[PDB]
Amino acid sequence: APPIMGSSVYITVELAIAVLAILGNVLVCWAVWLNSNLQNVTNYFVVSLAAADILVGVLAIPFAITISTGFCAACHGCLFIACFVLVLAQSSIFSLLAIAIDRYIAIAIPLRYNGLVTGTRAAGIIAICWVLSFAIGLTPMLGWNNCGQPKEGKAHSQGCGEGQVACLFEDVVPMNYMVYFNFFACVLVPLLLMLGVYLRIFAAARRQLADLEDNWETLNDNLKVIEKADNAAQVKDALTKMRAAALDAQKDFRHGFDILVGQIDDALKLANEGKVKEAQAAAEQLKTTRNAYIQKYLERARSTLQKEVHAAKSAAIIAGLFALCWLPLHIINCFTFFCPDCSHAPLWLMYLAIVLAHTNSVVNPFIYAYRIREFRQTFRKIIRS
Ligand SMILES: CC(C)CCC[C@@H](C)[C@H]1CC[C@H]2[C@@H]3CC=C4C[C@@H](O)CC[C@]4(C)[C@H]3CC[C@]12C
Ligand SMILES: CC(C)CCC[C@@H](C)[C@H]1CC[C@H]2[C@@H]3CC=C4C[C@@H](O)CC[C@]4(C)[C@H]3CC[C@]12C
Ligand SMILES: CC(C)CCC[C@@H](C)[C@H]1CC[C@H]2[C@@H]3CC=C4C[C@@H](O)CC[C@]4(C)[C@H]3CC[C@]12C
Ligand SMILES: Nc1nc(-c2ccco2)nc2c1ccn2-c1ccncc1
Ligand SMILES: CCCCCCCC/C=C/CCCCCCCC(=O)O
Ligand SMILES: CCCCCCCC/C=C/CCCCCCCC(=O)O
Ligand SMILES: CCCCCCCC/C=C\CCCCCCCC(=O)O
Ligand code: NA
Repeated sequence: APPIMGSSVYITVELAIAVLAILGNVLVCWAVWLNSNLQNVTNYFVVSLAAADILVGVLAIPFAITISTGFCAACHGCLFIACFVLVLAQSSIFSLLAIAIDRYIAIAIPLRYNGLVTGTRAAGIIAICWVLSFAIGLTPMLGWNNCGQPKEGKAHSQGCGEGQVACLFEDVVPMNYMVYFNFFACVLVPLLLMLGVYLRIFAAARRQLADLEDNWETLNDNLKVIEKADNAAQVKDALTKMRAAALDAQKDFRHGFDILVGQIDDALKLANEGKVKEAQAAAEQLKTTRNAYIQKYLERARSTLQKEVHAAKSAAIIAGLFALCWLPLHIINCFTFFCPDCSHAPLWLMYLAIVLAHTNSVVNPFIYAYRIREFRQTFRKIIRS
């Protein structure tokens, strides 16, 4: 069949993806620029990720369309157009890992987060990560390439000049680089590290939510212990544990905890004097403080943790969708490399895996719109105005 037919389908789909990747990701950048509620460290990595996706539309897709022709090119110029997408994928990986780490610092050490993670430090990390992405993605230009063993028969058949090759990705980029270096070391290891970080985020949230409920149950159980106590010593023992728990949870809400600790201290002083009935009556006053302050604190803390779980799930879905979209091309590369007795994956499947990898540059704006109210409302305001 005339090659122009299948190539026309591939090219049209690539151009459609390029348009959507540019539109959605420009909208993400626009939202962060205009809305100060979206201007935080986490979202500077989101913008770095959107910038890599805009460049997939502006540059990697025009380069992929050019490469699909197998046009004659100077081998090192061919390597640049073949490898530029690896720089963007590597930058995306560093941005995804930075977002996971940022979310883990936020849940594990919230009191130290604002002092540790600043916009100035994030901007430096983004700059370093872009430099490292160029070094990793363009490692073939440094000499790990097939330019020293050109396919001269293919170059002659196409009328290529001296020092030129038919510019085809698998002719110039070594598969040992694609599998061991690019895939195993630079993609799979960071994705497994991201998986580890997300597991730790969810475990930390689960433990912190369980600790909020345990402290609330302990306060209520100890009030009953005091109510059913048969002497001042049993009231004292229960108030001693309550005072320690109140101080541990204190590490309008500050006023509430001041009242709580004070009321426990009043009851404890009475219990130390052998005044069981007066100590039990003083301990009953803790219910007023629990109802007016402590319950509100517990609800607000639980709500905050639930918002962090929801935000970490949104971030993990984007990392998982990056893995889903890119794994097929990497897995095909593993078959090409490790199974030389296997027929190469057919050209239609190679085009499909490339298109799927490109589609990853369209999806993040949709995940933000569906899962993040602040993005959704800002997108609505930009589109309306
Ligand atoms: C700021 C942005 C938009 C600049 C983009 C510049 C791009 C399009 C340029 C920079 C380097 C260029 C390549 C350098 C060398 C060669 C080898 C030649 O035999 C065929 C063209 C080819 C493969 C060029 C294609 C276009 C190219 C990739
Ligand atoms: C990431 C998730 C969705 C899993 C994706 C698995 C894909 C990439 C797998 C599943 C079955 C695989 C194919 C199974 C058999 C062959 C025949 C062999 O001669 C070339 C590779 C080829 C054609 C494989 C390419 C990769 C393949 C298509
Ligand atoms: C956690 C998961 C997603 C990590 C990725 C798993 C990858 C590395 C696995 C999944 C399936 C595997 C392939 C399954 C079958 C074959 C055919 C064999 O003749 C050579 C190895 C090869 C080609 C394997 C290479 C490694 C492979 C591609
Ligand atoms: N086998 C291939 N693998 C890859 C690739 C990128 C990341 C993981 O695998 N890209 C490929 C091919 C064959 C063609 N291309 C490609 C690369 C860049 N521009 C167009 C096509
Ligand atoms: C080859 C073309 C150029 C490739 C590199 C492009 C890099 C673009 C990066 C932009 C992301 C910026 C995100 C915001 C950083 C923090 C802002 C700040 O706090 O000052
Ligand atoms: C989540 C990642 C899952 C990855 C699954 C990868 C695909 C697994 C299937 C492997 C089947 C390989 C069959 C190769 C047959 C070649 C036969 C031959 O030509 O000699
Ligand atoms: C938004 C600006 C950047 C996008 C520009 C898009 C340009 C058009 C798309 C494809 C690149 C051109 C492909 C050239 C193939 C040359 C093939 C050959 O020489 O045989
Ligand atoms: Na990306």
